[PDB]
Amino acid sequence: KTFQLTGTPRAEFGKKAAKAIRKEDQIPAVLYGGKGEGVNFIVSQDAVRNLIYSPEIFLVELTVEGSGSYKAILKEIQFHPVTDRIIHIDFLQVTDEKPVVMEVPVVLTHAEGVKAGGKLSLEMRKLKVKALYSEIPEKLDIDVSDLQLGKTIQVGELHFEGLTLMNAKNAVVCAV
Amino acid sequence: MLQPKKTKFRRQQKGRMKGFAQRGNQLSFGSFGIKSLQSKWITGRQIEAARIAVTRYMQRQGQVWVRIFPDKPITKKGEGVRMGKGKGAPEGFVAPITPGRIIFEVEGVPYEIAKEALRLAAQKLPVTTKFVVRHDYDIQNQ
Amino acid sequence: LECTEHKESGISRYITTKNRKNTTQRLELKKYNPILRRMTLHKEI
Amino acid sequence: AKIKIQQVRSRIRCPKDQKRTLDALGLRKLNQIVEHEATPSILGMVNKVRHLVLIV
Amino acid sequence: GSSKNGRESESKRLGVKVYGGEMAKAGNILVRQRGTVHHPGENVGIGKDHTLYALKSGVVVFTRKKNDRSYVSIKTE
Amino acid sequence: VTKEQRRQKIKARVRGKISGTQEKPRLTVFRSNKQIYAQLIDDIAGRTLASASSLKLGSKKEIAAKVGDEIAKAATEAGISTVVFDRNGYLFHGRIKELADAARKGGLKF
RNA sequence: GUUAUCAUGAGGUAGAGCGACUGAUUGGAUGUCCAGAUAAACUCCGAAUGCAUGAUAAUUGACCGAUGGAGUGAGGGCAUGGGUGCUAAGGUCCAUGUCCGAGAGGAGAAGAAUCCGGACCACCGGCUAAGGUCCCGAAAUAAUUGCUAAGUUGUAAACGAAGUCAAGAAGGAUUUUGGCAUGGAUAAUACACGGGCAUAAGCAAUUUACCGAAGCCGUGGGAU
RNA sequence: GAGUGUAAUGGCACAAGGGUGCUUGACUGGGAGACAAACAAGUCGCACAGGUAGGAAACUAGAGCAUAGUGAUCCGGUGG
RNA sequence: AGGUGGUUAUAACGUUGGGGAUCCACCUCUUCCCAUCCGAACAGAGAAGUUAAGCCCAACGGUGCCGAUGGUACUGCGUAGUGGGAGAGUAGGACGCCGCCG
Ligand SMILES: [K+]
Ligand SMILES: [K+]
Ligand SMILES: [Mg+2]
Ligand SMILES: [Mg+2]
Ligand SMILES: [Mg+2]
Ligand SMILES: [Mg+2]
Ligand SMILES: [Mg+2]
Ligand SMILES: [Mg+2]
Ligand SMILES: [Mg+2]
Ligand SMILES: [Mg+2]
Ligand SMILES: [Mg+2]
Ligand SMILES: [Mg+2]
Ligand SMILES: [Mg+2]
Ligand SMILES: [Mg+2]
Ligand SMILES: [Mg+2]
Ligand SMILES: [Mg+2]
Ligand code: NA
Ligand code: NA
Ligand code: NA
Ligand code: NA
Repeated sequence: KTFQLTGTPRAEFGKKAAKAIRKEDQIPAVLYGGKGEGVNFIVSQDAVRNLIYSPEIFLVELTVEGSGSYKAILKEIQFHPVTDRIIHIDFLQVTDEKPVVMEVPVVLTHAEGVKAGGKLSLEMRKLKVKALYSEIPEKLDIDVSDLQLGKTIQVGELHFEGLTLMNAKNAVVCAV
Repeated sequence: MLQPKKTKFRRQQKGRMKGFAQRGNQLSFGSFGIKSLQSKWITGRQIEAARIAVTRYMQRQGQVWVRIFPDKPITKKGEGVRMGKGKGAPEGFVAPITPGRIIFEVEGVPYEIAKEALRLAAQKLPVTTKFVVRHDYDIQNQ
Repeated sequence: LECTEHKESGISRYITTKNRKNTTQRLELKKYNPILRRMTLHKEI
Repeated sequence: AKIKIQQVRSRIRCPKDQKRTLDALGLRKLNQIVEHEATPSILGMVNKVRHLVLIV
Repeated sequence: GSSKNGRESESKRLGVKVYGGEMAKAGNILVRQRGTVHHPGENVGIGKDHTLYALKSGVVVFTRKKNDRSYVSIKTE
Repeated sequence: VTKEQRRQKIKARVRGKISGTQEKPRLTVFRSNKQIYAQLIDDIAGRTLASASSLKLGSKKEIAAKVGDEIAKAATEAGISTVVFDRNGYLFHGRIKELADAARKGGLKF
């Protein structure tokens, strides 16, 4: 649920500065949210390798050197069109003042009855949730022990915790 | 064959493919795909041959997406016809693509089967390609 | 069916067109007579 | 407050705009040196033909 | 083997003739346009073909207003 | 469609040609259900030069004459003539005509 | 007149976008909605350059009027933006530059327009450009650090095997991005690094000195 | 997202789109100044004098939302 | 609680409440000026009645509108360098700001 990240200060900006940064296998990155301007800094490909390339989600505990320490979540990753390599990241600062929308994995935790035959199908892999950062689950369990025939559990027909299902209600989260 | 149901114009000027693809370079539907490393016109016959090949693999369990549609009309003059006197006889439609554009998306199969199924499809295509896995994928749950 | 018209009454003349199958009566419009320096009726000829 | 400019590359096969800029600087021959006041108007002329001149 | 095309008409040399900032004499043509791509403002008149022309001598001013509508006017003294 | 969208439509049609300068100031009238008002306006300046009304002053058409005359005296002192009369989305009739007629009959070329 | 700088102005191209229009379009839940996506004759947007005007600066003077005399009105190559053609042609048709035409000298073995460079005349003087410094052939068998084993080199692809070097990743095996090599590689009078030949005299990098033109300078002599 | 007689494009809400009342400015004498431009040709537009139409007035009107609907000279006809 | 301007909606639209001293309005009737099949509109004649609605005030980020920084696309010159730098999206902003008269 938590990740440790640190980064060096970034001063120069533009086409020349960014291209030289990635020549050292670094990534330009910014952090912004709520009060105060943004922070420009540099992280490394090794440092963020397990933050992004992973089926898990974490609340990044970010320590930008020379500026301070904050808490953040992943907001936007910029990938190269051909190499598929990371070229830019922006982290949204999270606080305990107002909720924030994020998408958590949903897990279809046995299957209902004999089941219609190897179906047990997870359709909606992620669900948008807005809440305080310290109320967001690491996972969204579901128990499935009803209507082994043709059935579907919708997004609206579920209540987990002090969450808020903004994930496009009246949709389908599982079927068969 | 994949072609528009109708068009506003019958002929079209041959354009110019310039840079890397900025749209459709990321997987949205499946977990595995193939992406182009060259710029080229892709014909409907090429696409049908590749799609049949990838669908033949994976038996009957999985879904395949074609993420390009040929909407560009092309012509050809023919033998014994000199230069000039207007445009030639119609010859179907092609889809122009640039490096980075994803062609075939696959989901519903384990990692090894998907890798092999899209290798057979990429061998019917005029461009060299590259296998891509979505970065949120889990190797320990398939 | 749109022909030239010449409205009359030195003498004062105005040249214009009209549809001879739509306007079948002779044109009669008040125009400015330069010779008299006042408006008079000009009829088609 | 002055500045000396030398021509080091030929003007053959250069665009007419670059050929005319060298004339506005007074340069008509290779290795010839000219002296000017370093004002923003003169500096924009050198910057336009920077691949052809040297500051000495 | 033939083309059913090959036709074209002469271009009309339309567009802005006196730009914002320049000086105009009365009668000078300012814009040739189809329709009112530009609109007549103060001291500017419009002809039959929507030609914009100067009624008085002065300085040409362009000005955008509500709904990005452009007006052309002459600033006298 | 609501007694005002049409009036604003007619207002802007009249204002397409009628304005006010230091000379020939604009004469503007507003008609309420019970009262009637007038104002002399300098559009280039944006400020009102003179005014009259019947709030503190016969049928309604018989009272528009006094408003149409009291606006003349106010402009007579300030040195105004040859004003331009705008309808303000009002048909030229009834009370509004009497106000215009009184202004013309006095010292203004309304 | 030109070029630069500053000020002022109008754009609808490149790009982008498509619940902003028109046309086209993928998958889902089900006309409603969630994602995905396209265009010379689509546009809610929108540069870089270019263009117009004024002022200042520089500029061998390059611009204009009047009037005497012409030639030309078969163009061509290259780079960039395009149409056409087959994203063929030493093809064809436009636009912007440039050179050949009407241009010699130097490098490229030998090439109209590729790279360097605009020849007033003379010289048994000097400095350089592009490109070079083992011999034919002027100048380093120069210095230092790696790579290649194929004579690759010193002047082609889909697809194989990974031959080898460097830096990583997951956890002896797998793999990723780089560098150089290897197979794929192919006709007819006898063949090619120009040749000799070289394991560096090949490739990559840094450094110094030197060679190198009708370029520049020096000396003498003319012309407009 | 309609319409604007007629292709396409640009324009149009104070509508240039749709109605009615009255009218003939689809005027006589005109062309400061510009656009465009091999020439021949083409395009937009005055100032004011005379006399009108609509309007309470201010004001507008030298044909039409704009851009196609065309043909030199020579030689003849008609009215002054 | 009105009239009339300037500012290209950050100004608009909307939602939920409050308002009748005087004003604005709805309101009552068509003999007259004038009008359409109809006093619905337009016009005239009044104050018998109401705040219900328009209108104005408060609060609201709901629909529209504005919108960074960074990164990217593209591009002038030039043969990797040297200058310019979007669109989309994201943080956010915003329930106007100013004049004159009564
Ligand atoms: K060679
Ligand atoms: K030397
Ligand atoms: Mg044209
Ligand atoms: Mg484009
Ligand atoms: Mg596109
Ligand atoms: Mg000829
Ligand atoms: Mg010719
Ligand atoms: Mg040729
Ligand atoms: Mg071509
Ligand atoms: Mg030829
Ligand atoms: Mg030449
Ligand atoms: Mg030697
Ligand atoms: Mg032979
Ligand atoms: Mg010489
Ligand atoms: Mg003239
Ligand atoms: Mg920016
Ligand atoms: Na043509
Ligand atoms: Na679309
Ligand atoms: Na560049
Ligand atoms: Na932007």
